[PDB]
Amino acid sequence: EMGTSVLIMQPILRFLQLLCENHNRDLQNFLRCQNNKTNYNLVCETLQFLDIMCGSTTGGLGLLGLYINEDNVGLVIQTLETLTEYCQGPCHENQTCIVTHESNGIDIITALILNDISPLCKYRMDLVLQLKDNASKLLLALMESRHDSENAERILISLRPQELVDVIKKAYLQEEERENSEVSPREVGHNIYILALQLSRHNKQLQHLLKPV
Amino acid sequence: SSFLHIGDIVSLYAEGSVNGFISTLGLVDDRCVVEPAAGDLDNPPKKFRDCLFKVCPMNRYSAQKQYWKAKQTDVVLLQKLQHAAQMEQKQNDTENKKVHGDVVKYGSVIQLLHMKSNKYLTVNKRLPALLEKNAMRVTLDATGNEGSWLFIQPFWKLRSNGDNVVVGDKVILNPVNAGQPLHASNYELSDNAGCKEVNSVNCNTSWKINLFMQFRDHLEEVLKGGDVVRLFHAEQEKFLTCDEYKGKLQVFLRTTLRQSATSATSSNALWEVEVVHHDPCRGGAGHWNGLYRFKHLATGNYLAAEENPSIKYCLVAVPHGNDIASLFELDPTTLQKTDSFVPRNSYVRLRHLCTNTWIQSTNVPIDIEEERPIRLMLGTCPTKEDKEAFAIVSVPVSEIRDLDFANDASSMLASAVEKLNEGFISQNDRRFVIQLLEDLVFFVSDVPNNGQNVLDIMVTKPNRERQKLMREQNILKQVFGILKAPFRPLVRLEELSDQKNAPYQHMFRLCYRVLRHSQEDYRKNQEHIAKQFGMMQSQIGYDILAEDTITALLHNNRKLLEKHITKTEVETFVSLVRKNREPRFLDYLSDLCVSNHIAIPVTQELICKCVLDPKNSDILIRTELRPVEEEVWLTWTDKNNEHHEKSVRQLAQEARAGNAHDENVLSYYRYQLKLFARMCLDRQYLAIDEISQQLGVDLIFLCMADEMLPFDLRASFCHLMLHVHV
Amino acid sequence: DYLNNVVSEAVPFANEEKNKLTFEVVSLAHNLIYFGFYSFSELLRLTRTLLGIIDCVTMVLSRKQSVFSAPSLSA
Amino acid sequence: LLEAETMQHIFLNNYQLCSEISEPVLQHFVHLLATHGRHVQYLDFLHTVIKAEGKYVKKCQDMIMTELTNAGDDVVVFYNDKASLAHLLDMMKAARDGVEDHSPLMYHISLVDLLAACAEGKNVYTEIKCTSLLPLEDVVSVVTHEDCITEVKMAYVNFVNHCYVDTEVEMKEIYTSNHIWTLFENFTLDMARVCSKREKRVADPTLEKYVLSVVLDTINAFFSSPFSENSTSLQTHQTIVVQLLQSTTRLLECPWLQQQHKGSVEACIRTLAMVAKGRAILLPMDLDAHISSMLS
Ligand SMILES: O=P(O)(O)O[C@@H]1[C@H](O)[C@H](O)[C@@H](OP(=O)(O)O)[C@H](OP(=O)(O)O)[C@H]1O
Repeated sequence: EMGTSVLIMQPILRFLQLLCENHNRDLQNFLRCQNNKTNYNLVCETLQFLDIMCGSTTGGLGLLGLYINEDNVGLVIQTLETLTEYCQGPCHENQTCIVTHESNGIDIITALILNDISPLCKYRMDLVLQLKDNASKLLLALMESRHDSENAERILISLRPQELVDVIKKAYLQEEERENSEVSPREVGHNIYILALQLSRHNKQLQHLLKPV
Repeated sequence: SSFLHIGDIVSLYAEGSVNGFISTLGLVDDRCVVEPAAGDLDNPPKKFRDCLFKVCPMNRYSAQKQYWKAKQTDVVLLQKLQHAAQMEQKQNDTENKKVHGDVVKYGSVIQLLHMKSNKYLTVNKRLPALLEKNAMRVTLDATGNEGSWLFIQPFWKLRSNGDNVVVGDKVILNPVNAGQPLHASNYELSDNAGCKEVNSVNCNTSWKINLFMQFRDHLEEVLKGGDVVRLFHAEQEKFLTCDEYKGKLQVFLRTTLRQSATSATSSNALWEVEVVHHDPCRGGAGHWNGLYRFKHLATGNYLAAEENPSIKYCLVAVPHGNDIASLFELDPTTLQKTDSFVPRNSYVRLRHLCTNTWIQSTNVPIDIEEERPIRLMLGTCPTKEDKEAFAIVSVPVSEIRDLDFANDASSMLASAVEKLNEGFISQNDRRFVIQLLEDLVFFVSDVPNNGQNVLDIMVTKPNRERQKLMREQNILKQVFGILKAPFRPLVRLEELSDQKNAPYQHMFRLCYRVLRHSQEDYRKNQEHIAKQFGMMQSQIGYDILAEDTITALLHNNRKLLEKHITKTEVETFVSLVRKNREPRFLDYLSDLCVSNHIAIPVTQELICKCVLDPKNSDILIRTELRPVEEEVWLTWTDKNNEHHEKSVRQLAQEARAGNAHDENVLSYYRYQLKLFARMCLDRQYLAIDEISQQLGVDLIFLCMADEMLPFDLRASFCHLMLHVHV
Repeated sequence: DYLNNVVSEAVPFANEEKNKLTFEVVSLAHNLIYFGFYSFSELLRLTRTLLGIIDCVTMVLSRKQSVFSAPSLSA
Repeated sequence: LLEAETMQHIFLNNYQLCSEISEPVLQHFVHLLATHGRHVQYLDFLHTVIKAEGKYVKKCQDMIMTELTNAGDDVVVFYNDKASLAHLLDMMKAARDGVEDHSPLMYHISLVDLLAACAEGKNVYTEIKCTSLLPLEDVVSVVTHEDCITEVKMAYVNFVNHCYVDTEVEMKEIYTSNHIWTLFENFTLDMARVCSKREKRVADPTLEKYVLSVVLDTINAFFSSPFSENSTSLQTHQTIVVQLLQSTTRLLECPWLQQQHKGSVEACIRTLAMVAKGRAILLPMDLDAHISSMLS
């Protein structure tokens, strides 16, 4: 069972997401920071919550699947969606904060996209597919209009090119899982491949790998 | 005054129930104690290096804790947890490097790492303090855990949370998890006299932090007070040594036959440099102008100069360094950076401040009585010679830590030997001895402890320093005592297999494993251990792993085999085989006969005399020919003095049918032929004559031709024919 | 005769005890040959069997001067 | 101490609670036993949770065994050394009229009973773990002593039955050693003492319970196990089997035997009979006839 304090986060996360809907830059900036004597950044707290739930470095080291379970998978997806809403618009400051945060949440997002949650996937593939889709959406939003390659460099540091090429190939070959699934694995693979092209524009190895036979 | 920073070396002085410095009882023990009688703030304890701690930042043990939990209670999961723990360790190291030099503030988390033992102080909320039941337990842990976290809090109302900690301020150390402040209780340990336990319990005790050394001064490129150094005389290429000659400690220059004088390293040559400071508890990096003292690590005496009996003044060791005589001054032998700090591994010239005389090496030996004197007298003279200069060589902290561990282990094993000699040893003491023996096994083997069985450890390359420490620090002697005392009432060799004696069995196998590991590729240790060959043989035949040590000691060692083997060893072997009538002992004799596939004339002749002597013929099976053309017959006499005679073909038939007695007799006979053949190797005519008299060419041909006999028996007969006759 | 028996049978190295006995037999043959007991014609009639043995289908090591060395007038 | 009784009563015959008892509760109880002191209430709470509604909880047994052995000399106190045995005898000599409530002797008995109960599930982990703590030598030494009360004897017999005899794996000491035979001789002596006491119009309820509950079950388990039919060492000792047979059949012959506990007694006879025919031991004519009267 989930504690009351962790439970209350879900309505708070949904409310914050609703505030920043319609790509409202004003409310996104206000949530990130305010013209107040004491400033409290909400996007960093959301990233920290995602990191702690996913295990932070422990999760990013390949143990992400163990921490994620069906009971809190919904909360994980909710926080990922909230981060995506913060990033989209696009918001330069929110994306920079999320990518370059001390908690290293971007590592958790990359592990989520790359490392499948073995326990959840074994009995519920659909939740893992949706979670991967949300993580890919967040990463795409992070580099929606980031001409600078520093964010792409950070992502590549947290994520090797070969693993994206392999993951794209598997997602294309994972279409059989679409049966009784709302989200097509091939669609998620295509989004990941678009993100891979965006990274390849900065990375030569990913560009070479993405080229077909 | 100054603000305490991360990475500083400080000493804590409690002034609550008992006034004293917190310290440890040793490196093999995990108890922290306070000794009020040891010293005070004005007069620090003589062994001050045991009271020094380093302040370190907060560290993460979550992944390490998960790995430990997994180990306590699949393979891929364990590997992933190990990788996570390693990554956490690396991250902690990087963070500690980052936050190095930061100012400590009240309410923050600080970890105290003991310098001598390199173990973090820890408070366990799941265990009670030994002497005081209500209070929780405090112990030193090398790896560290969450219990090591401590909050530094203001003992004075003037100090407030968030303020910078100032050196010399009384503070309160509160364990984060336990939440009960440390306390210097009044309970006194039974084993140690004058030492009081430190336990976690609500109290009013306060710890006065004293800055022994600043973080900036803690650099390895400079000569720092408290460092252990070696004094090497460049002109004579000798290391200064202090040791007891007849009944008094004397200082001299040891003479070494090694190719490299610097390569000659001994415990007695270790000295500790202490920089004189206004504050008794303050060390810090030294300067050329500053005064210095040198303290003998092993004995604790201080170097000084005294009236020469006849070279006006002579160097000697005095019990106390507080006297002004022990003071010394250093003079550079080369250009220096505007009288900056003394560099590490720098040549210096020593002068006596009180007398204003410079040191000098004299050829007058101190041990002229000895056939080969090795001790050369040193003296201080008013005139200075540029040639006479002593270089200071820094020693790694790891070597000092290993030496201290060796000394403490030797002391504990000596105590255990005394207990065993008394005849009674407690179960907890036995468990502690077992644990220390396992630690010694892993320490000598120089292999990381990753849960592998201690008994079966393989080392790619021996560590010569560890083996030299084992020999010099008397650890091998304590191990020999551990092996000898229990068997001679407390425990019997025949009773070893009993479940009641299982822990003693494990202790003895651990001791023999230690002996085997210590003597790999070492002539001096090989001789020292082989001096107990009789004791090793006495324990042969029981599950004590003595066979492995015996084989390793004499394996591929012609000189050791020749020196340590006499008629007495073969007498013991033949007596044992007569008692047991076991072929394996004849196999041992055969192995003794030949080393490295080459016959050893001396031991070969000794075994020739012993085995072929008219006495002991009962164990030796007899072979004859019966017309019954002629059939080979074997006659054997059992230890009961009963004589049995059976044809070789009949014996083979009985062995084929499964008769245990005949099969055992045939195996003993085969080992007899093996021993005879090894006795006749490399043209040993003395035994060849006797064996030819016993067995002829025709007899061996008949035995080897007959196919009904066992194939291995025919092979042994063919081997004997090849050696003895062909 | 023993070398002939070993060569006659297929897969001679199958029964460990027989491998030990064959080792002893070949050691005896080697020692006798280096003592010169075997004649040159006998040596050929023997090396036929030895080659057949190695043809495709209590242990002490002693090594003398390298036998696979070109004989030389002065050693 | 007052909260321990309430905690025990909360979990008392409640399987759904005992089987779901969380680790922190057991850890807290063990720490109280270690740090706070050695009290019987904690042992009773630990014992009541292992067995609920008859069924044995394998989990609670496993955690209790794992945590109890971690703490030694403060929680699991045992008297195996000669000095410890002498101290135990000195303390017991004052309990001839009955074990005093809350005394250390009762704590030791409760600890032994809890350890035996933790192994009453044919387990392979707890049994080996507790075999080392209390060797058979100490058990036989404390049980064969002349000055021994019935409580400790019953506790030790229950331990050696559940922890040593009734096990899933072979134990070398039990069968390939002359230890259990002295226990059987002591059992025969106890049966003779029961007969003599009853003949004197007197009886000890504790002694009667000990002789009618644990000893018979221990003998049955020893003589009706897969590792006993081999009789690798049982062949050497045959007289003790006949002594046990005659003692048990004589006890059965007595009319005061209440029906409830007669069955097991009879069962023992059968088991011994099954051994006798297998072992080809000599039987007395009268005893053989009496046994054969009911064999068929
Ligand atoms: O070359 P080997 O045969 O190994 O002998 C070593 C060395 O040649 C000296 O005998 C001795 O040095 P000292 O005379 O200075 O003692 C050294 O002892 P050590 O192991 O104590 O250095 C030996 O180990």
